[PDB]
Amino acid sequence: EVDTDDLSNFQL
Amino acid sequence: EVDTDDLSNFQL
Amino acid sequence: KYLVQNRVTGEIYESAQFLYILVAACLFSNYPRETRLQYVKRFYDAVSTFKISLPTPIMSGVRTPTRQFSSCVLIECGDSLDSINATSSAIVKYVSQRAGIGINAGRIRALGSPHTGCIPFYKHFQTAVKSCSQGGVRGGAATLFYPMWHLEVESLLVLKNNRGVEGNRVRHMDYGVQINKLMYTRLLKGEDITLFSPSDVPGLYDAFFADQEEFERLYTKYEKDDSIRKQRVKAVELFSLMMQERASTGRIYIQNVDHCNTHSPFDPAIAPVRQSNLCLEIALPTKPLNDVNDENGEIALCTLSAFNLGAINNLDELEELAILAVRALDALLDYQDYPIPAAKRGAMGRRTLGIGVINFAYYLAKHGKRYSDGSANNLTHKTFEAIQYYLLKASNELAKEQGACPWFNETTYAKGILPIDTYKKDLDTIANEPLHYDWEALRESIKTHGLRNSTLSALMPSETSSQISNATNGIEPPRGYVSIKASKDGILRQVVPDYEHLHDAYELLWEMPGNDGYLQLVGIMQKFIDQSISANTNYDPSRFPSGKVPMQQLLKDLLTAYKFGVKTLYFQNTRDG
Amino acid sequence: KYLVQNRVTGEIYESAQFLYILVAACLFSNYPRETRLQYVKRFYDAVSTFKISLPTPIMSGVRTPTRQFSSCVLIECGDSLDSINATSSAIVKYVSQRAGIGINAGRIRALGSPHTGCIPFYKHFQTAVKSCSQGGVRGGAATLF
Amino acid sequence: NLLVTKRDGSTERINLDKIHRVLDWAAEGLHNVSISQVELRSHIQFYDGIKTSDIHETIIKAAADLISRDAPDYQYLAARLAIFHLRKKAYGQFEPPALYDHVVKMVEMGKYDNHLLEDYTEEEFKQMDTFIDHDRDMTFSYAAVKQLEGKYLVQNRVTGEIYESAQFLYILVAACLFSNYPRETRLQYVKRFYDAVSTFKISLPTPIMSGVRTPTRQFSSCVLIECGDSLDSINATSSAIVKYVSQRAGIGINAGRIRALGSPHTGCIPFYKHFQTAVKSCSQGGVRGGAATLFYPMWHLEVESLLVLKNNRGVEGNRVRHMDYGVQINKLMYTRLLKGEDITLFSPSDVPGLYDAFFADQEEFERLYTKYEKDDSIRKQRVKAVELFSLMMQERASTGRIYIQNVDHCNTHSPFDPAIAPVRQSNLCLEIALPTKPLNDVNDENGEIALCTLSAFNLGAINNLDELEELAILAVRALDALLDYQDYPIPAAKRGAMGRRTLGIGVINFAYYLAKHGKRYSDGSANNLTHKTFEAIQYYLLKASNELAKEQGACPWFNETTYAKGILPIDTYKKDLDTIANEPLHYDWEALRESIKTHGLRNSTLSALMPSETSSQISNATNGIEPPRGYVSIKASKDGILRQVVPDYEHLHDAYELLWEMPGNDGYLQLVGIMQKFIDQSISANTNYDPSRFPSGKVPMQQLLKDLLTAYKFGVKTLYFQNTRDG
Repeated sequence: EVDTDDLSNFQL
Repeated sequence: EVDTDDLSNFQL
Repeated sequence: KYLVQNRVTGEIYESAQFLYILVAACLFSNYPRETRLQYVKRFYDAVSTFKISLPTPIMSGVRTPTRQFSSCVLIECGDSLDSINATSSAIVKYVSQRAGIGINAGRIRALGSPHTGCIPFYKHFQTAVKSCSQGGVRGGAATLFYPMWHLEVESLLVLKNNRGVEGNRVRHMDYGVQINKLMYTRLLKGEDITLFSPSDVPGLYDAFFADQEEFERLYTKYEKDDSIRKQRVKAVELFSLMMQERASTGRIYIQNVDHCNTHSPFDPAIAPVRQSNLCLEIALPTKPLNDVNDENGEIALCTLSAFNLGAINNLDELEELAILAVRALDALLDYQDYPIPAAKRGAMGRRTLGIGVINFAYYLAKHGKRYSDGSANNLTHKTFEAIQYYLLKASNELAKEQGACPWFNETTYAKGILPIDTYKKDLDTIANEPLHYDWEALRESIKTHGLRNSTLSALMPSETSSQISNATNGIEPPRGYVSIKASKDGILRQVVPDYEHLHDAYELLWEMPGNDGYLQLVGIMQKFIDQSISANTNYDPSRFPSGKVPMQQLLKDLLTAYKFGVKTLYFQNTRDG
Repeated sequence: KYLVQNRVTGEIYESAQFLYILVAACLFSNYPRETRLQYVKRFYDAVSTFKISLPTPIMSGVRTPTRQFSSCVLIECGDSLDSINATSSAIVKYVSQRAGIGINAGRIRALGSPHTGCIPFYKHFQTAVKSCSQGGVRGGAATLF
Repeated sequence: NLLVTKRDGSTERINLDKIHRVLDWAAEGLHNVSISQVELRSHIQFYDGIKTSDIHETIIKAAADLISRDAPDYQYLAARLAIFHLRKKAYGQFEPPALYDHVVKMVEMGKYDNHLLEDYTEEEFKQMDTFIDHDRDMTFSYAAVKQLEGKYLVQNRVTGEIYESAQFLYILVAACLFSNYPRETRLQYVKRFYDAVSTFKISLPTPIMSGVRTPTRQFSSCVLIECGDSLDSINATSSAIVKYVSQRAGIGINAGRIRALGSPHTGCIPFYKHFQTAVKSCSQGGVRGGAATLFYPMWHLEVESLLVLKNNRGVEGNRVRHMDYGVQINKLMYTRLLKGEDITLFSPSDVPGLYDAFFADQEEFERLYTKYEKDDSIRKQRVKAVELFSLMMQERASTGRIYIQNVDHCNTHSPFDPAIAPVRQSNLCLEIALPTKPLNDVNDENGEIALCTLSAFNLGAINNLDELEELAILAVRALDALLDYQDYPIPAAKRGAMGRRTLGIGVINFAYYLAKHGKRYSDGSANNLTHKTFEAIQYYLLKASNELAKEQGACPWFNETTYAKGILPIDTYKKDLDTIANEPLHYDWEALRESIKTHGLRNSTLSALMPSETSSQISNATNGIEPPRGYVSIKASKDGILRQVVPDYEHLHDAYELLWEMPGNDGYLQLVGIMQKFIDQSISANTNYDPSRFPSGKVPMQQLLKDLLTAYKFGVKTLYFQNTRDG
């Protein structure tokens, strides 16, 4: 199971 | 599984 | 299991010292007044101080009103319903006394012989062995024997296999595969083994035990003669089957029938040895029975004892210990009763003893040797020369005093042939201790007055005898330093003798790199031992690639055993995890 | 299962009427000369015309060199190892002739009696009954009481 | 007493002291070994009239069994005893024959290729024999010898006899590869290479080591084949796969172009299954040997079926279990995941120009992609980017072999102009990244099949970074020579080879090197040294290739490289790398840049970091860039358990960071990203997880995805196995 909320913070 | 080739070397 | 006690109420009536003194007093109850209390005192001392051990029936029974003290019998079955019945009957009578059974059953003719064959009868021998047990499953054990070349052998070898059909399996007895030189040679020469029903090959079965030369002749003939029903199998395949069932069950045993007869106290031509007992240390003559009471059967029994090698201060103590031990056992032979007349005959005819050792590993530890490295070969040689000599000596002067056993004349001993004349030669390549005693003075004395006893020495396993003396079990190295059993009083722990000073001196079973050292020691023991030795092979899977023991290895150790003249091979142990 | 025949090769040697006449001739072989062929004739007739039937061993065997014709026995077992053995031995001998067995075994004392009880011995009577059978499973039957 | 069966039949008294003397010789120089221990162990196994061969393998094995981390030199005792045996087995004495004499016999027997005698004169051999040091056979570790004896040394496979010894293998490998050189330099190059290999500075792939100098001309260990969307191509691919797995090549199959189920028909999976039987056609009982990794884009319409292709519980038509998979991914897709949005699935056949752009031009991909999503005449399927990723991540996790290719990183940071010669797939183990063209038919002269010509520097055998110059000359030259030496079953293979002369040279022993410079994987403590080390490798490599172009001409298609355009690895690497290391470049990339533009490169690619298994056991070295799982490593063999202790365990046990003591994956991934900066192709990079390090023993999807992201952020091209400890 995943939290997309902190995911988004990431810089590619 | 067996090797009969060295077997034969044996002295009884 | 020793002390006289009420089994219902649970009260205990004696204490150990009385057990000992009273065991001694009964066994020597017959002696002349002059020597009697002198012999009693001396034996009591040997036993109370653990120099000599005795079998459980003897220790719990002698001095009580019973006259049954038997712990194992050998019965040979002829190829007839009369004999089959007789055997079965004799088995019932014996397992009912909780004797361990050794059944030679190889004479029974094969399936299809002019009919239904071995297995249905084996099954019958099994219910017999189980007739006075538990819920029909627990207590009373038997080892049943057949030659390797028996026509049915491929069915027989898998008799203990889990996955079979019901008629295919006779799972609650152990088996002893009988093997001679010729067969091995077929394996090494990568050739065939021929399977014959005994009934179809006159004189072959007999010769198998008594005369190898003749076996080789009759064998090669019958293979050729193709009027005779036969079956050929690949010697590798056949051996592999035997080796893997042995491996998986831990209890398909091996008897080298040539070694049991060329290196026997019996003239193979008169009184061959063609089987063993339940644990493969007993090697004595047997005759089939016509009927339970056939006065011409021979049932061999095991009269057992042991020297505590750890309690002797040095090897010469074994002289008076050997006098005590042999005498007490000989006296018991007359004291006890015989359910079956064929039993009585063997006992009275040949007065056969099996005295062995306990505490061997401890002894080895404290002389700073080990099993695995060869470091003990010589000390072993010295120790067993000492045992056999002192034993034979004790029996010799007993014959002087009381007459050789009735059938002493069927011994190689009567012919001046000694253990030291007929042992397997390759033994010279692995030890070189000189004999320290005068085997020639003894030789001559034997020829002159004979032996009171036809056999004197056998190396049995012990479990109970050795716990009571706090000793390692017979010739076995200990699995670990502390050993555990269950009981309904909690866990019973026992630490190895002198662990404090000897922990690094022991070679615990599983630290032996392999089996060779041990087998060499067993071969060296065999040199002097009249009967046989409960020898084990062990394997730790975690010591081999991918955890599996290779058939190559299993077979090399089988070969090593034979090469060093090893008579029987008992359990194969396989560590787990 | 009646006609004399080679069991290997499979050839048949007699025909039913001879079986019948010869069964009769053997069974009445002892009679006085006066009545004998008169009894033989009469029995042959009763059997060839199905008035009387006879058990298979009798029909297949009588007139051949065998002297075993038994199809069932009753054996009573006493409460002793001697008897237990004896019974067992007698069972072997009989199932070996393909007799059907009847075993009275009720006298054997119970588990716990001053010991291991009936069942281990029954099991033994069973291997006995099965000793000359098939693959140790098929043929030779018994009823135990 | 005791007798002994001699080599043929004769029987002498057991010479106990000959044995002992051999052991004392073998134990010479070593430490912590007991000779008597070995003797007691092996003597007890001797029987009257035992074969002479058996006396040997017994003492050998007795030594082998004592190999431990407390007594590492048992691996050397065993080695030397084994070496001595193998000498007598091949030569009937320890003393090997002269080179010439040996080679001559060997051609008589048809075990060496007789062009060796053709290309060199008798004192050309006489000379090379003075190059040889048969004493170096003493430097091998027991595991290494078992490898040599198992799969390098020329030997009869039936009878089992061994014909050469390791030094000849080395000298003769060198002599063949340099057989073409001008007389002036030739024995000078031969001597030098022999030295580099006999002293473990350079490793070479197994086919090359076992084959070169024998009559074969096949030495290939892996190929890449791209499959077009046609039965002709499907067939062709399949045919090419058969031919290659039949040579035991590892296969890389790009299969993403094949159109989806329902397209105007039965779709991918039945064809994959076919590629699988192809890959398995010359294997075992149809199951064991010959492996392949097959590739597709993430957005392929069938992708949800494809990702579960290795799943245990499925139906038969649902599963193609005996190949690995490489999911191809670009920036856009990740962005959909983080932005918590949708991913659209399209059959390739239904979206012109999209597939192409996926690899060659992200900007255009983004355009064509957003368009087609909107255009709703086009067959599509939408999926939740989290869901889709999760599926991929969990199959990767459960099977350990669903791989990831970042197709943007393989093309923006490539030696190839993506617009001319895109990289659109990898090989079996994800270190190879080179251009491929579909085939019309097995013999289509316009296909391109990429193959991997491999080698490696032993970072543990170099005394310092500048040794890599002459090592890089040796290595690049020998590989370039092999390119011409070997043959090509398929013409499309030949074209790639001859067109772009592509090399993949990498490293072994990295962890050991790191240990001995007192760094670790997990803490960042190595980022700079790594940066320094791989700048050194790439520079010296490119330099070696540069002067080879001067000497022999740039590769035919050098013009499709970014290299031809003066673009260098150091110009196009992923930027965030600046945030994790800061070693300055120590070499003159600008002098080199200019030299490249002028004379070109002999080779289009020079560097790839492969895994090694066999190469590194032979040098007693840690495997490529991997940290060791433990200090002693075990294999089965039908000679017992082979143990090998890590290099210099005695002095380095605390300096190693064993695989499972790494707190997580970041340090490692940073080092891989930093490596990637200079590496032409790609790196077999792993992710590892120890469940016992997470709550209730389960690795959370959050974590799996963060590491996937970290990988991308640092410009990581591919991702190979995921390891999961057990217990």
